[PDB]
Amino acid sequence: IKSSNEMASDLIKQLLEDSELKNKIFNMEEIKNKIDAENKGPYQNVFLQEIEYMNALLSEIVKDLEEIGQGLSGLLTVSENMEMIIESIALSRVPASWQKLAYPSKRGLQSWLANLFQRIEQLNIFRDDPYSIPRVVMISRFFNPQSFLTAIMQVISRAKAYELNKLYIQTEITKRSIEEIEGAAKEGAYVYGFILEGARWDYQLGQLEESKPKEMFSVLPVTYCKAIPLPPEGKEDKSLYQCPVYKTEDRGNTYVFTAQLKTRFPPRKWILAGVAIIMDVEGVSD
Amino acid sequence: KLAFSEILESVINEDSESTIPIFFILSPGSDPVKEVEKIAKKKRIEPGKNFFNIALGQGQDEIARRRIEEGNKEGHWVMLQNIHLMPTWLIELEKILDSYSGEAGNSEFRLFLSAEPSTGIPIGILDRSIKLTNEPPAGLKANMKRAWTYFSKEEIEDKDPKIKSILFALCFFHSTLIERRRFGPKGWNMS
Repeated sequence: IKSSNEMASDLIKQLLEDSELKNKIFNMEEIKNKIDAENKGPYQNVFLQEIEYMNALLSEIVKDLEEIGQGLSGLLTVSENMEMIIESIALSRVPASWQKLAYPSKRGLQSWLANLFQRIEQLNIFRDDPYSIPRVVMISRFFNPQSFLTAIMQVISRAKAYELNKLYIQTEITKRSIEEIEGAAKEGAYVYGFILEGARWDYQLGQLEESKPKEMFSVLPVTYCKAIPLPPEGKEDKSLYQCPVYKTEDRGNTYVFTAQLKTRFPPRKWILAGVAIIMDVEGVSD
Repeated sequence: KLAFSEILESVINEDSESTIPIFFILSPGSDPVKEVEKIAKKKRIEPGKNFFNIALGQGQDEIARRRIEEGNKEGHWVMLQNIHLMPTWLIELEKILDSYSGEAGNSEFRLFLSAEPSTGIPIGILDRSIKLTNEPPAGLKANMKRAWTYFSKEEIEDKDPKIKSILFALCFFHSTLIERRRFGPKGWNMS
């Protein structure tokens, strides 16, 4: 006597209506009015774009959930795409309609929802005091993390009188945890949520090293993503290895940007070992 | 323990009498025609005149139609290959085999047919048939061994010690690309 597909949805419906989703929906006008629009920096614009994408996702899941919840209990014509959402919810796959909105990350439905609330909770600490940016940003939990990396270069193009184009993003990996308080020191935004697969970052040495036999993913500590001008000529550095970051474990056309991290070994070693950073692994604490 | 030649020998002999055509689903780097010709020669004395290893190409579809028609009433088996190449003629072939199931028409006739695994093969032909995959052994060694085997002994022996050394390294390079595929993201990133 195992719970039917249409019961398994009603349960997830109740968990998502016991959680204040319709409240979690952002109100664009209220947040825009809190911003003066004279002192509005680049960061502010990127978040406002993120909460719009989120508010467009969060509306879509609440609508498709209250529509199937209405269609389950109450008398209503059962749409073809609604049965497809019920079926997918029984399997514990994320639905196709929901997946198309927001981030491309591959998680189980209960993990997806738990991650979605950490996305919301990164924006619920923006809403309160927008002008004051969080000291350590969580690049893991954006929609376009790429759009946030343009933003950090924008802030340095105001401070220093040279072209935004000529800046590339440099990634210094820090020995400090999220304990540290010195918030957004000149030239960079501190960052967390980078997860290195294929190798192991040593903390004490501060260098890329060989992966521990059983431990598959070594989570990187806080990353002081600097902006700095490009080199004059095409130069190759042995010390640094140019590891690409990807939004998901899949690593297929989810390339955000190339990072640079210290290696005593030859770089050729690491490109062959398939070394890359990743945002979402399902090895993210709490 | 049965390798492949002994499997095909067993499944041709024990079953596949007639009306049940013997299907060969093949992967790149596989030849069904050599194995069937060997097994064909042990059971019956075949000079490749009694039985025909007809290759399906545009225009030769009408010759295959005459060969399969001649085969039934005579009692000699017709090997077709690269079946997938004509999707139109397979809907025509299905209609011929349906006619010969009720007719039933010399015994000790067979239809060996070999296709590449593709969509747009008719259901009716695949259903009735005895299907048999001969997949080549996967592995760095088995894939490096196949890389040499490919190059004609006579060509490489003649070539000087320098060039055959750099060919050996290139065979391994070609092998280690195919063997990387196996690991999903951490491997290639693209098929």
